Amino acid sequence: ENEKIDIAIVGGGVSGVYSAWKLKTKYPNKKIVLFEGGDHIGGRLLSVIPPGIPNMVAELGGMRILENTQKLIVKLIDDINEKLSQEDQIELYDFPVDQPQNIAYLRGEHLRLFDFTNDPDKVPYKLSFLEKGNTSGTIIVNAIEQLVPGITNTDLTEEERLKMCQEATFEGAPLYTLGFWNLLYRVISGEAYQFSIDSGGYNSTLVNWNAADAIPWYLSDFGIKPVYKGFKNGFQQVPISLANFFEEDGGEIRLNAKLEGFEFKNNLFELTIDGEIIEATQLILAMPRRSLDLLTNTSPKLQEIQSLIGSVTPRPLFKVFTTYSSPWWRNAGYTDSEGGYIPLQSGRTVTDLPIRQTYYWPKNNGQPSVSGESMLLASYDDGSNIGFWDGLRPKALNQTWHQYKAPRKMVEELSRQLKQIHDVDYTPAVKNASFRDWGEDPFGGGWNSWNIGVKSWEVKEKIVHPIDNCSLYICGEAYSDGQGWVEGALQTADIMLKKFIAVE
Amino acid sequence: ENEKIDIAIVGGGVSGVYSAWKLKTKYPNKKIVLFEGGDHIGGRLLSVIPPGIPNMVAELGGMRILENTQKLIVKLIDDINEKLSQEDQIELYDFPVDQPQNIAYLRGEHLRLFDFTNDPDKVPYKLSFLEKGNTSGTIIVNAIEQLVPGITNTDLTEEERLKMCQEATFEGAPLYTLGFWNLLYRVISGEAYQFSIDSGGYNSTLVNWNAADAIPWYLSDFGIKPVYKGFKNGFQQVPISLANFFEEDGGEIRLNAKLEGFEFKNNLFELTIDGEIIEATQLILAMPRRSLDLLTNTSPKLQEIQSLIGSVTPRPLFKVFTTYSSPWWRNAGYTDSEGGYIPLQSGRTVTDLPIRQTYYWPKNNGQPSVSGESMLLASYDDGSNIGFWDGLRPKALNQTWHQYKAPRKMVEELSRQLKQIHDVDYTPAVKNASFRDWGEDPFGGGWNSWNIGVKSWEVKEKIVHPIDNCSLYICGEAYSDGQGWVEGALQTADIMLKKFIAVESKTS
Amino acid sequence: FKVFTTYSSPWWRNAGYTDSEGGYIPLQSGRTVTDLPIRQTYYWPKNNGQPSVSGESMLLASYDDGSNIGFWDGLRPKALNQTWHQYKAPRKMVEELSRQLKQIHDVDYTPAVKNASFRDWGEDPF
Ligand SMILES: Cc1cc2nc3c(=O)[nH]c(=O)nc-3n(C[C@H](O)[C@H](O)[C@H](O)COP(=O)(O)OP(=O)(O)OC[C@H]3O[C@@H](n4cnc5c(N)ncnc54)[C@H](O)[C@@H]3O)c2cc1C
Ligand SMILES: Cc1cc2nc3c(=O)[nH]c(=O)nc-3n(C[C@H](O)[C@H](O)[C@H](O)COP(=O)(O)OP(=O)(O)OC[C@H]3O[C@@H](n4cnc5c(N)ncnc54)[C@H](O)[C@@H]3O)c2cc1C
Repeated sequence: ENEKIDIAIVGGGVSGVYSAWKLKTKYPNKKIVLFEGGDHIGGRLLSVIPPGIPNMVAELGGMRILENTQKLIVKLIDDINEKLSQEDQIELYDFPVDQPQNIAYLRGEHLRLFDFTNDPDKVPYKLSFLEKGNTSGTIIVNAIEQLVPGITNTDLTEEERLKMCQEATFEGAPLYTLGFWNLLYRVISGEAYQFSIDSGGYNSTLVNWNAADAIPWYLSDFGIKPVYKGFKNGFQQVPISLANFFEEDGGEIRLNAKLEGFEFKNNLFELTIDGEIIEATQLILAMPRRSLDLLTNTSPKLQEIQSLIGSVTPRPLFKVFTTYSSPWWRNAGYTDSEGGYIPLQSGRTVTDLPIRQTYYWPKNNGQPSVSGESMLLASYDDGSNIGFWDGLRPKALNQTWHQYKAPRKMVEELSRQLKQIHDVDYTPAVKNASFRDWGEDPFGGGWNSWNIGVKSWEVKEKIVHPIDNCSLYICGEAYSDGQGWVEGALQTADIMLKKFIAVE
Repeated sequence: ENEKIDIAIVGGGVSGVYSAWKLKTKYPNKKIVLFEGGDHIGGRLLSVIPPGIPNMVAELGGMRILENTQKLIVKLIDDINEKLSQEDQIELYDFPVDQPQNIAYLRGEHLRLFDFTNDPDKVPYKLSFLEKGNTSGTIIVNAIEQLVPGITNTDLTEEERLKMCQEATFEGAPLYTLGFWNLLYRVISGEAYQFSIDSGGYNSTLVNWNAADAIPWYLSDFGIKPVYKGFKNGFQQVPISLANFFEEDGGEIRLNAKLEGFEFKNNLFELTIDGEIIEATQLILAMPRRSLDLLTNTSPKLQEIQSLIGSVTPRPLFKVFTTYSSPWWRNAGYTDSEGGYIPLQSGRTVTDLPIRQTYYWPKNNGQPSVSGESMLLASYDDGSNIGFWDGLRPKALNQTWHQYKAPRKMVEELSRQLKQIHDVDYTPAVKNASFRDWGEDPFGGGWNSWNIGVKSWEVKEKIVHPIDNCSLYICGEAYSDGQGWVEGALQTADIMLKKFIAVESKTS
Repeated sequence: FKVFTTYSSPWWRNAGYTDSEGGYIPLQSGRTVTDLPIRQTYYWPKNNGQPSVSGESMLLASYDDGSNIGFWDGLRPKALNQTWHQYKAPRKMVEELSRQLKQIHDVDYTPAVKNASFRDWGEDPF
């Protein structure tokens, strides 16, 4: 006879373990089990210590927060830290991106980021009278101000801008019916759009997704002077700590426990897990769209809510890290007008090559690596660039570097491109390499974007509890206002928990 | 009791109707039914007459053949024409692409195609010492010669090149394990690659697909001086005529008959179509990968051959046509050094804008439209460009223009870009517009490409009859040597038919 | 100093150019020069004087004199009456020749060197 539990939570990412923790506190007498199909808690948070670099943490998934905007993740870090020992405290460090000396290897030209404003004739993009001599940030924020006048006023919050975008029209059409790429193309040159792709480092951010959602999202990060923090001991400590709390409080976690499908019979969820049936009175799916899509053929209730599930598009992201006996990139700085050497050593170098983005990985205190065993985020790339790298394939953390080891041919092509980007013919050998392709099942993407014609403000409220008189719940980054962020996952966990507590 | 037939053929594209025609001739006493889920025969061949232009045919799908290379489609046109009346004959016309006066609007600069070889300083790409002053064709063919020495020798056929690629290695690795984009990146600059994307008109052709398959495929079209023919009365006449022949010969066609799934029980195929079960002793799926993927959840036999089905990737293609009261583009030609005017009027203009490719649509005799109601293939685009157009959405032929009508906002953005491309502030209003997005189910793509690490020469022979002692057959463009072509669909139909005739009993 | 290298194909022929009428002019006979230590590279003729246009082919990779010889030297660790193998070139010398040949011909990839031989005529007793 079948195992019977009160609350089944499927998905061991941050929203799943956060939800488990909250629900066990709210309902201490309920039998709550969280099921993860993979071999570890964390989902798209994957923190690994590089071999030979005990004071670094490579972030194959999520790596930083906007501490000034993202109140939920900042508050959760405090909620975790008030329970952890002094030894275990989560500590943040300042996370650099655009230092002026960093390289932009664009259309075969070696630029420094300061060339974008200081030497427009050198920038090999035919930018217009208004665009010329500006960063991608400046060009896109100004484009957004032309499209939604008043939106870039710095006195407004993300929430006030999201509201303005919900009521805004463009040539008589509601913003939620229009595409971000379509609208940007009305106000910037094709060359400004390509410059913004290339030098901004991302293909997926400027795609034709929902303009009403894209505009406030863009303004709060990639626009107005984004300020970031990283995690001394890895972002993944957040979900690992919440899992630990849930288990201390009498919750149960099952790893290697894939939900294969579920039926709703006799006012119960019948979950098929490892060819066994488990009965639960409530089911919470803490998982993105692709994870819901994979369950749909064996889960009749998901077949009833296709238009809700289909309201976002998964956006693959790819990261690969490489390590070296020395930070050889530091030799690709320059000599200033007073004869002082300016080292290349922190933040991001960009390129239109498939590498797209290279980070000089900081020490766990935020300081640059100036000597000894050092690390690149060799490539952080999206869009059509992922196919290039894919074709070359043949307290405590809970995953090792070795479990994500990169294949040799992929590493050799990375080494070739890093050399062309930095304009050197010799670099010390790669010692270690790891990678993650977040386009892979069950994730479908690193982030998920609202589709054109969707009203996010309706879908996000509906999909947390999508069928009336049915104890089915959904949470995570995918159907949030904070897409591409842990903040988004916590936002929808909070909306879902509020509904769950009102109903059950 | 369930309806019982001998041969079920599912898919009313070229390979399906060709297979139906051949099999009914071979087995006149068998009950052969062809099922098409859509409302018409043709699949990715969709020919429509524009309103106001009775002497034109817009090709929303396939539009031309390489008459010198593609012996199967040339022979099929003869096989069709030897049965058609003089009135109905299929007639071909010469189909232009690169005229030297045509525009390349690249990185904000207005070029003519002759600038690529005549004025390299004007071409806004930082091409290397060896690349500079050349077309994309020249750069990529030379890259391919560096990668597989001897392959571009003009004495070789596509078949001899495919063989060389099967035995070739690159740095000790078999070619079939390597990616086309990865290898091109070893021999051309990033700027030459982007120049080849932009000016060559296509994103999907230069993706990281199987190098062993991509190289000979590239050489036979986009490389060595590609020469093309169009169809006076539409490519779609080919599958329509074969359907007609099949029915005259006693074959049956059911339209609006979507196969929902099939089971194999008691040595029969049980086909679920419109909530009815039909029994068939042989089942032929004349349909691409995505169509097989959509059947897989309700078809246990397809679940057994996932690695075969998964051996290609669908490649979306998008086309939208616009019409005007006059061919306004002809005013965007130039005055030669002797004061003669050179009109812009035939072949293709290219851009890095989302339009990507614009064709000055020929009359049904191949001649340019020089006055009166005229047509563009306004945009023929692929890769990330399709998302841009998609987000703006809110003898006889057998489909109308109006069934594919384009929405206003899509048309207004096309008009904006056409104006920027041609460097004009005014054009006469669009009268009519039609489009097709071939990324949509059940097609998944306009073409399908062999994946890296696949041995095409094994999969193409295996997948036509993928389970031993099981009368399941597959044909079409998707698992062919001629991907992106009617030729490929006929190639695998012929491989499939040969296997079918060797294996199967001729009885009822 | 002379050093010869062989390849499965005459890859240099791909470093010609397209003339003003669209005809390809192959790089395939005589000498390419440089101020790099290679100094002189010959596209080695067949025994009838005709260029090698396909199959196993050979460069006089470097024919160099003066201070250039020290650069190559520091990388060291009918019938005819001597064999190629008796003058075999060491790997590190060959890898540096390959690097320079690539920079000279403006290519990032060439098929691997199959065989290499050299002679330094500054040596005793000459
Ligand atoms: C490359 C990358 C960079 C990012 N950068 C940042 C950043 O810097 N800062 C930031 O804040 N955010 C970032 N993010 C986003 C952040 O990582 C995510 O938004 C968040 O981690 C997702 O949490 P979630 O609760 O939605 O679920 P997920 O993390 O998606 O977890 C869902 C879980 O459900 C499981 N599952 C699915 N189906 C089943 C099933 N049938 N049975 C059992 N288990 C199942 C999966 O195995 C998975 O573990 C990044 C993401 C990626 C990929
Ligand atoms: C934009 C575009 C441009 C092209 N250009 C050219 C060119 O110039 N020249 C050229 O030679 N080729 C060209 N091609 C390719 C050519 O059109 C195709 O390769 C060829 O027509 C495909 O034939 P097929 O037999 O594989 O089937 P398809 O045409 O793919 O037809 C398959 C059929 O199966 C049906 N089907 C699928 N699932 C089911 C089901 N469950 N039940 C019932 N029916 C089902 C579909 O409705 C469809 O009609 C082009 C393609 C496109 C899209």
